[PDB]
Amino acid sequence: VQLQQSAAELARPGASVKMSCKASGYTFTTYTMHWVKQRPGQGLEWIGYINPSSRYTEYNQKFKDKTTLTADKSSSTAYMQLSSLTFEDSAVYYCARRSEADRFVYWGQGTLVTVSA
Amino acid sequence: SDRVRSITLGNSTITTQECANVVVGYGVWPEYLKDNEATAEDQPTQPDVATCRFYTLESVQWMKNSAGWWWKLPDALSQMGLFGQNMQYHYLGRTGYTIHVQCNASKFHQGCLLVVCVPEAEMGCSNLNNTPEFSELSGGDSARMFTDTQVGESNAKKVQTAVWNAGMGVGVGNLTIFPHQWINLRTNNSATLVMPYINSVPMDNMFRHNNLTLMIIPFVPLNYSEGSSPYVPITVTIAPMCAEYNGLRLAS
Amino acid sequence: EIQLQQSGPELVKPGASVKVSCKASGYSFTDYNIYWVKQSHGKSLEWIGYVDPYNGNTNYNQKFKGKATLTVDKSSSTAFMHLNSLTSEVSTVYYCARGGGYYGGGYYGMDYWGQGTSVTVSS
Amino acid sequence: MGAQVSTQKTGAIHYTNINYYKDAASNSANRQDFTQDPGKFTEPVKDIMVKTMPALN
Amino acid sequence: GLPVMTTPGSTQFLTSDDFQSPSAMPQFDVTPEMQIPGRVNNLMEIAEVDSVVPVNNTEDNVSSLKAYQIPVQSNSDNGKQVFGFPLQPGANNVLNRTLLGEILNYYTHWSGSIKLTFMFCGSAMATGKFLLAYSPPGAGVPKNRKDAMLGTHVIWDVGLQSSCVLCVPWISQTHYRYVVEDEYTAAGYVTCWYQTNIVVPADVQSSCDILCFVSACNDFSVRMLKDTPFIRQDTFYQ
Amino acid sequence: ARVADTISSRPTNSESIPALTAAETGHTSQVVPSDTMQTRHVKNYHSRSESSIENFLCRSACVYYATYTNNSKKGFAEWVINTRQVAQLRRKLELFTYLRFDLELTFVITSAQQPSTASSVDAPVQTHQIMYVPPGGPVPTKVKDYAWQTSTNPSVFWTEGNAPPRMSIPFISIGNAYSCFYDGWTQFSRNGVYGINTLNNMGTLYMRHVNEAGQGPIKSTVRIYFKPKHVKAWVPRPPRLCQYEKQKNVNFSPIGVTTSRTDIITT
Amino acid sequence: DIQMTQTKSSLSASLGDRVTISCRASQDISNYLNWYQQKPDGSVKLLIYYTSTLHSGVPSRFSGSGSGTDYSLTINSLEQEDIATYFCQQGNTFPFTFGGGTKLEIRR
Amino acid sequence: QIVLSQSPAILSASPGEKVTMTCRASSSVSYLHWYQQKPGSSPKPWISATSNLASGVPARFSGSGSGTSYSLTISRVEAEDAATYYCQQWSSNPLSFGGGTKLELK
Ligand SMILES: CCCCCCCCCCCCCCCC(=O)O
Repeated sequence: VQLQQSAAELARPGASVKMSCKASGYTFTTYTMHWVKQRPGQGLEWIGYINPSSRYTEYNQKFKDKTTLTADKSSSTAYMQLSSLTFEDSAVYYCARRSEADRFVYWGQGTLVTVSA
Repeated sequence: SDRVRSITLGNSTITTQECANVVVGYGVWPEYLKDNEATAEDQPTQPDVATCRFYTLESVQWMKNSAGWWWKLPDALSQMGLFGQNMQYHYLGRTGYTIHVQCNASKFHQGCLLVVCVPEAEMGCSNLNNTPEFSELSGGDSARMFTDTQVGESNAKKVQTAVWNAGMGVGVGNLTIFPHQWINLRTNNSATLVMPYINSVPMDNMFRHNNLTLMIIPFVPLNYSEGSSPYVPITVTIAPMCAEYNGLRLAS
Repeated sequence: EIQLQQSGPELVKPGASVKVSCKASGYSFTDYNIYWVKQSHGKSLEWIGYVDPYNGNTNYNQKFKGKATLTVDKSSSTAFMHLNSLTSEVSTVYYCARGGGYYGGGYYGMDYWGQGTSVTVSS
Repeated sequence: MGAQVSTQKTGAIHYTNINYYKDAASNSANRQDFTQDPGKFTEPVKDIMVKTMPALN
Repeated sequence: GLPVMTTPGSTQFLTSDDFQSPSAMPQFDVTPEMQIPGRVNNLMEIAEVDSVVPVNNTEDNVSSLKAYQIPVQSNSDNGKQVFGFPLQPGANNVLNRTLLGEILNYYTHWSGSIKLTFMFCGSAMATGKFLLAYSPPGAGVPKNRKDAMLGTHVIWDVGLQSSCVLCVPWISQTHYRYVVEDEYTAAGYVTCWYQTNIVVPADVQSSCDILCFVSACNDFSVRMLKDTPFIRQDTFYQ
Repeated sequence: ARVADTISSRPTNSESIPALTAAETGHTSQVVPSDTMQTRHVKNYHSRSESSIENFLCRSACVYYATYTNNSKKGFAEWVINTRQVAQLRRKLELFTYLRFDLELTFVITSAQQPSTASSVDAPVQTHQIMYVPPGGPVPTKVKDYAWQTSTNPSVFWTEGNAPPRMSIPFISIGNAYSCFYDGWTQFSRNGVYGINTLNNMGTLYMRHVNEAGQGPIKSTVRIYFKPKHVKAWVPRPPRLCQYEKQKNVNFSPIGVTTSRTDIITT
Repeated sequence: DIQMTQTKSSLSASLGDRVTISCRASQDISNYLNWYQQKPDGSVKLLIYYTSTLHSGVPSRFSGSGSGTDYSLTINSLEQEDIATYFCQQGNTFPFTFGGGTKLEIRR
Repeated sequence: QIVLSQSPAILSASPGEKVTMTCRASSSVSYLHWYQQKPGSSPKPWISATSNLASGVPARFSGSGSGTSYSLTISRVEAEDAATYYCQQWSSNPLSFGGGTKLELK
C-alpha cells in the first residue's frame, strides 16, 4: 500500500539524474503521481504530476524546462529526470499519490540528490 | 421502400433517400401538458406553426483528425425565429424535439458517427475546483468541440474535453443507453431522433436549464483515397414539437 | 513535419510583375486551402485571398480583385501567386498559411504559416 | 384486519402482515413487485422490424 | 402484561431487514406523481442494450477512441486471425467495463446467453467474409481456423446488411457461473478469422474497421448482490 | 419473474436471415440461440427477482460520520444532508437520472474515554440528542442553547446500550422526483454556481450530549445510514468510470476506458 | 500563486502543554487547507485534510480551526511523538503551494 | 463586413502584473483567434477558438469572451512576451484582422 523510492544519488553540474518511485498495494493506472521538492533551508515545493493511464504530464512553471516525468504500466514505477543540474537543484525529492481533489494521502520516503564535483 | 422518409412540420419538409428508421424517444411521442399534471394556473400560449418548424444550424467540417461536437438545444434555438422570441418574453416553457443530422459521402469514403441525445449532461471542468463558464458549455447554434487530448488543470474555467470520457467522466462506449443512431457512410446517410419532454418538473425556465445535449462522435474516422472529395460537412436541423409557454412578462 | 516553404526575396520595378510561390510538404496537399495575407513595413496584417487545391477555386478580397491571381500545382504541391501593376505600396512582405474549409473548418484557424517573402519597387 | 400477502419466496407457504402506523411511508419495502418492460430501451423504433426480415429493404 | 420471551437476534442492526418504523413527519403530503419517460423496473433491461466493447486494448489505445476499432486489412495470407479473448464477462478486461459487465460486478453469479454484434464500418465497395467462432473449454484456445471451425461458429458475408450476430449459448455444467475469475467455472473463448479476403477496387483504402457490441439474451439472470470493486475512497468528498 | 426458456430447433435452409441485421437503426438484436444453431428444449426456472430496482437499492449504506466531545463548550456536531460524500451509495444512485423513494434513517452511536487526570472516573450511561432543522429554522450555536427545546423540529433521544434508533422519512421534495444531475444554474443570468448543488436544500442535522461533563471527557461518534424504500427510477445512465473528486459537481481527471493487454489475440 | 506563510518557523513548549501553529494565506482559500507532519527521519503523513477533519489513524490531540485567510492547528497535550515539522497546504488554486515549516522543541 | 477594434494600441506593463487585452466586433463571429508576431519573423498561431492554447504557449496566457466582446489575459507578465498581438475572425463575412495591440515592458 506503500510507495518505494530509489537511493541517494550524486551528479556533476550540467549532468542528468533519474529517480524512480515504485508503487504497490493498489492499481497504478488509477491515480496520478505527484513530485515534491524540499530544499533543506526552505519548505516544500510542487513540481508536477503524470497521469499513468494516458501518459499526460503537467508541470510547474519553475520546473518545466528541466524536469521530465515518465511512467510505465508494466513494472508500475514512475520516473523523474532532472537535466542541466546546478547547485540550486540539490534537495530531497518525494513522490506522492493524490486522492480526491487536493489531498496527498500516501508519500514516499524521499531521495537525496547532491550536485558537487 | 424502408429507406425513404418525408417529415413535414410547419412550412418545411425534409426528404431523405438513404436512412435507417427513426428512433422515438423512450417509446413515447411529444404531446401537450394535461390538466392532471399542470401546476401553473394561467393559460399557456401555443403558436404551433411559427415555432414548430425545422431550424437549420451551422455546418461543421468533418476532418480526418476530428474528435466530436456537441449542442445543448434549448439554447441552440435561442435566436432562431419566433421560437427564440417566445423564450425571451415568457418565464416557463416545455417542448419536445425532432433532430435530423445529415451527412453524405460517396461509395468510396468510410467512417462512422454516433448521434446520441443525452438528458441532463453536466459537463466537467478542467480545473477540479471550479465549474466551467457558460461560453465554454454552449454557443448559440454553433458547435462546441471535443478533443483527442486532455485539457490541462492550469485552465481555470474550461470544459474537460477528453473525448473518451465524453465530458461527463464516463465510458464513451456506454453512451448507447440513451436514444441514439449511427451514421455509417457505407449504409446510412442521415439520423433522425424524436425526443419527448424529459424533466422532473412539468415546466421549466428555458434560459437557465438545458435539459438535452446532442453529441456527434466519430467512432471510426473519416478516410478516403487521393482524388475523392476532401470536404465533408455535417448539418443539424432541429424542429420543436408541441411547444407551449407560461408566465408572460417583459423581454429580458 | 508540416512545413510551408516559401520563395526567396526579389526586387521588381514599378509597373512590373512578380510571382511568389509557397511549397508545402508533410501532409496531404489537397485537403486544406492555402491562404495569402500581406503585411506592410509598419502596418497591420491584411487578407488577400485563398485557393482550394482540389478544384482550383479561388476567392479574393475586394481590394486585390484585379492585382492578384492565385494558381496551384498538385503535381509538386506548390501554390503560386502572381502580382500585377506594383506601386510604391508593395514594399511589403507576403505570407502563406494553411487552413481547411472556409468557415466550416475554422476551429483551428490558419495553424501553419510560411516564412515571408519581401518584395519592393526601387531603382 | 391483517393482509394475507401470502406467497413467500421459494424455489422450483404463506406469511402474514399487519400495518401498525398511520402513514404509508412507514411500511416495509415492496420486494415482490416483478415487472419488466425492456422494449423501450432495446426497441425504441417507430417502424416495427421483424427478426427474420431484413432490416433495410 | 402479556408474557413474552425475547429470542436471539434482538436489538441488532442487520443492514438488509424489512421492518416498519415510525414516521418522523406525520401526515406529510407528498408531491403528486408525474409521467416521466423511460421508467426502469429491473436492472436486467439495462444489460440487454448493446454497448461497444474495447477489443483493442494495446497499452496506448485505452485512452483513445482506438480501443473500439478492430483493424481489418486486405491480406495476402489465408485464415489469419482478427482478434480473440476469453468469455469472462465480468473478469476479463475486454468485457469488464461495458454496460453488461458493469452490472455483473454488483453481483456474484450469472447465467444465460450472450449476443455479440459486429458492424463493418468500411467502404461501400469493399467485400469480405469472416468466421466468428466460440470454443467451449477443455482444450486450449484455437490457434488455427481449422481448430476454430470445430466449435460453434457463424460465417458472416458483408453486404447491404452491415451487421452480424454471433450468439454464444449457455453451455455449462452448473446452472450458474462465478463473476470473478474461477477456473472451475471457465466459459471458453471467442475468436475471429478471415474466411476470404477483403477485396477493394482501385482508389479505395485497403484498411477498414469493425465495431463490436455486446448485450444479454432474454434468459440472462444474476444473483447474490455485492459491492463493486471499481469505486474507491480515502477521505470524504467535500 | 421467470426468464424465457429455449425451444427445440431444426436444420434450416431458407431465405430468412435472423443473424443479419443493421445496428445503425439504434435497435438491438432480438435473436435467441435457437435461430443460429440447433438447440434442445430446456425449461428455465431462473428468476430476475434479485435484480429489481427495489432489491438493488433497499440496503442500508453509511453516508457520513461526525464526532463531538463532552468537555468543551461548542462541542456538538452538524451535517448538511446530502448523498454525495461517499463513494458507494453515490455510484448506485447515479445510474438513474431521476429517483423517488422513501427513506429509513438509522444511527450508530459509540463513545470513547479521553485522557483525564482525576482518580477513579466513573460515568453513567450517556444520553444523546439528534435534532433535525429544516431550511429556515433557528440553529444552535452552543450545547446549552435554547434551540434544543424542539417544539416543532423533530428530534430523537437515545441512551447507550440499547438498540440503534430508527425513523422513517417520506418523499420530501419540491419537484416530482429527486434529481441526481442538473444541467443548469441558480441565477437567470447564468453566472454563479452550476450543477446539482442548486437543488440541494434538504436541511441540517445536529448532534449533542444531553448529559453534563462530570469528571473525564468523552468523545462520541455517530454514523448515519440511508435506506431507500418504495423506489421509482427513470432514465438510466452509464455508470461512473473515473474516481470522484468533489461533492458539489462531476469534476474528474480523465482515465482510460479499460485496462490494457499485450495484444488483440491474447487470452 | 497563493503564498502560504507561517511566521514562527520554531516553537518551544513543555510536554503536556497546548501548542498552536498558525498559517496565513495570501487571498481567500475557502477552507481548502491541509496539514502534514514531517518526522525527523523524513517521513510525511497527512493529519487534517480540511480545516478541521482528522485523517484516520491520527490521535485526537490534534485539532484544526480557522476560516477565510487565517487558520490554526492545535495539539492540546504535547507528547514525545509529536516533536516534528508541520506544513500547511492550500488546495484552491493551481499550482499547489505549501507553507514553510514550523519545528517543535522542548522549553528547558 | 465585420471590423475588429482592438484596444489599447500600446500597453505598457511592469514585469509581474496582470494585464488585459480586449477586442470588439461589429456583429457575431463564429471563430476568433489570436496571433503573436515578434518583429523579424512570421506571426505564430497562438490561442485559437477563443480558449485553446496552442502547443508551446505558456500557462500564463488565457482567452475568454463571447458574443461581441473578446479578451486576452496574462496573469504574470514575463519579460519575453513583448510583441504585438493580432486578432482574426472567421465568420460568414469575408475575413478581418484586428490592428495589433503592442506590448512593451515598463
Ligand atoms: C430523526 C430526525 C431526522 C430526520 C432527517 C430527515 C432527512 C431528510 C433526507 C432527505 C433525502 C435526500 C435524498 C437524496 C436526493 C438524491 O437522490 O439526490
